[PDB]
Amino acid sequence: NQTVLPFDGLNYPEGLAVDTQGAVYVADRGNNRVVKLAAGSKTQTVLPFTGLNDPDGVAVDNSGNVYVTDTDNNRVVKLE
Amino acid sequence: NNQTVLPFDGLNYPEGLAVDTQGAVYVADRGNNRVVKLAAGSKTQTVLPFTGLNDPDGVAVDNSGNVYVTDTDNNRVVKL
Amino acid sequence: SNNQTVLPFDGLNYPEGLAVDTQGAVYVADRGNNRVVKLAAGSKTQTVLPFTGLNDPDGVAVDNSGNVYVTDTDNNRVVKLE
Repeated sequence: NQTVLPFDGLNYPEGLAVDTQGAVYVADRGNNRVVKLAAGSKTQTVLPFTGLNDPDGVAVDNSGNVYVTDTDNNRVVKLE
Repeated sequence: NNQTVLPFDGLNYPEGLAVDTQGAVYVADRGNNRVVKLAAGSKTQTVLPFTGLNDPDGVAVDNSGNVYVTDTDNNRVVKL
Repeated sequence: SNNQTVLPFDGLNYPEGLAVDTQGAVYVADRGNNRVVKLAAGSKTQTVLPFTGLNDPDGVAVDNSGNVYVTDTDNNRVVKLE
């Protein structure tokens, strides 16, 4: 059963992660942002990272912290 | 600290990968527009029955075994 | 709290994939340096994992047993450590 998740206006999405609650996180590379879609939701949320330049990878730990590879700034950023 | 090459076949620019709770490894074989899976101990990958992928980049797997992929060039996230 | 912090990795060069394990250690596919680097939570120490012969690795994953997996993209292969 293939389903398309109701994200909005993605622009070359690259990294993705899924947490224990079924929320899906996407490094929306072409929009320099990380978006999150809760399970069952139709409205995605742009997370409050700042200063990203072509973010590639996203990861989420067991306590809900979100990590992104900010590729063109050669750094890894954590949002708590 | 022993390195092993896993017995995937015919990969073309493999990009994202994920590993589930049972040790199965999922790979976004971007250059072949497919997602392949090698169960722990298996010798032959399976090709997951996604449709219409184009330069898929990221893969993730949730606790219930659902597989999520960033279909980059189609600006969408697909769930199996 | 939405506080943003830059993790104290050293010398990354176009980092791509990342993973976090159950202890909070962060693993990065440091693509431009053909290496995978690990930073334990709160540490000032990064560890270069003993993968060999990588070429532009892009993806990294870590399983519950601590085994580490990397897509060695330009070598068209997936390698496992442990």
